[PDB]
Amino acid sequence: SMSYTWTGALITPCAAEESKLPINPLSNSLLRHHNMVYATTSRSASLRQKKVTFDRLQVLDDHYRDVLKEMKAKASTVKAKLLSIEEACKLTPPHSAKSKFGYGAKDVRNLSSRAVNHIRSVWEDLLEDTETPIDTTIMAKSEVFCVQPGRKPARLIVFPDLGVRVCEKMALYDVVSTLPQAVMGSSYGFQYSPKQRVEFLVNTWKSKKCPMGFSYDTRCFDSTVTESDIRVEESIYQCCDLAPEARQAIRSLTERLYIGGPLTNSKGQNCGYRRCRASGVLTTSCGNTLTCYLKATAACRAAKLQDCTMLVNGDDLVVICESAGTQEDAAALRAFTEAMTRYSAPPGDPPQPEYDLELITSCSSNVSVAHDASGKRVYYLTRDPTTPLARAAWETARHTPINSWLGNIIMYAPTLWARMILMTHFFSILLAQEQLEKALDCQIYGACYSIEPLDLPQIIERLHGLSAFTLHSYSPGEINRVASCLRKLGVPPLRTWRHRARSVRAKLLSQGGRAATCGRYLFNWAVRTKLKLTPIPAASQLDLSGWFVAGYSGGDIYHS
Ligand SMILES: NC(=O)c1cccc(Oc2ccc3c(c2)c(=O)ncn3Cc2c(F)cc(F)cc2F)c1C(F)(F)F
Ligand SMILES: [Mg+2]
Repeated sequence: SMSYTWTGALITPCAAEESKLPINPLSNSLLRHHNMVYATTSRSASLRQKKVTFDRLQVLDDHYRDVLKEMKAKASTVKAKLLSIEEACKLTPPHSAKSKFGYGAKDVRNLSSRAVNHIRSVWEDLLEDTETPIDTTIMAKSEVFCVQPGRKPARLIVFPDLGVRVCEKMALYDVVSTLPQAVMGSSYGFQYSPKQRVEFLVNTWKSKKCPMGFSYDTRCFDSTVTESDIRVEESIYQCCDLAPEARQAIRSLTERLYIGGPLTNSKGQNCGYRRCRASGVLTTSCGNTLTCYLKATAACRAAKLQDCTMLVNGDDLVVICESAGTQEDAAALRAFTEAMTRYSAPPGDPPQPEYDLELITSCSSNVSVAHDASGKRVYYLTRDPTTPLARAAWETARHTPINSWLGNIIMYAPTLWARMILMTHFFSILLAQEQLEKALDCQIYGACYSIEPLDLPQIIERLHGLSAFTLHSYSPGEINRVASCLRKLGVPPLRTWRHRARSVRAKLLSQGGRAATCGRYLFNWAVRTKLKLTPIPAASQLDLSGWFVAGYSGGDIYHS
């Protein structure tokens, strides 16, 4: 069927949309070519709609069914708990979109009588009505990027009302938080911190006689998800031990929301119908991961690829297997794509066989290689720094809800660019404004987390280890990329940052306390007479468990 059907009503913005990087003194410090940075707006919605709208072709086979059963079998071991209204309410981000029924996230988190009362009726309605399509809002997503030799048309997010969202959590939070791992095991990507992901990719790579890997980019995965895919996804959830009300809720949510439903713009106009995966629901991440995993695993058997290890993060897929030879691999890969195309997962860019782990891009990142104080090779996760930097500038010139830069510093603490540029730039600003103590919100695998800048040293050592503060001698490949990026964006070169870091480090050291700790560990690369960095006491006191359990992008989740 058609992924989408449009009435003609436009995807409207519910507020003024900013698309250009303002000429700000502070942003200008980080990057000079401000005209290269842009934010997508609803003005590009039609370009997207045309890209995501098409008929889906899907032919299933024996391999798909075999793998599906294997998956359900693991699923049968899961026992999911039905969250309470209070629990699910406590998971709602403070900035979440208000309900059109007289309340907002604030009232939800405060267990406001009005909110709760409405959440109850919505739930009661899910238990009674198994058919009525639940309404959803469609908005153009506002994201920041750098221009390219044109521009990316805004992505379209689709999400139901606040009430329904709390209800999703009640019935499915525990499930989407535990089922993926139980089913895919080591292959489930959101369970790993950046360090563990590299570990897994490196060990997996070395477990092959002669490794061959490739990333598989599905063309607009969300609109390639069929009603069949979503029901198959429910059949997997249905294998869990569920409370009676949770089973019905899931059965209803599937038919009324997850498989499709009416689309409404910000003005209340009927935009069209959706027959594919909505981006703004709680099951989006789990569902896509399961679907991507299922199709890929069946495609591997069908394609004759040997000993295929999957690492799946939602629609993002990486595959590592036993090479069978250059020509045999090219053939096998093409066969893999045909199987995937039949499973309704056509490729965007044709996949290419890789024989060098550092050449595979998954989750926009890749495994590189540097050295620690001792001088031994240390693997770590990195990526092209264009977008992170572009967004850093943006978030520097404008008050933005989520600070992707803070999230990038954490996820990419050991990289050349995050340490040399992100930490320097931001700490410098925070110190100049005396905000080193204000906690900031950021995201990790979709979930919102409140973090204090001064705590970064602990978090980094904990997530990455001490080597993140001593890495050096990066690969020529990683260096070239950072170099080109800076050249392209008009970002000051190494020397400029070192001088700035040397200044910040000193200023932080003079403040003592946690700030001094920031200056000693974060900026140890700036000095000649380096300090002897030892494990930070409070690092062992840290509990970053809930940080890397599952993916929640689009799920509207907040881990307090
Ligand atoms: N084009 C440039 O501006 C430019 C010019 C010369 C070199 C260069 O790469 C660099 C810069 C510093 C480097 C290395 C490579 C390295 O391999 N090994 C060590 N240091 C010191 C260093 C470090 F260990 C970590 C850190 F967090 C900042 C640092 F300073 C660059 C760049 F953009 F970083 F890629
Ligand atoms: Mg974990």
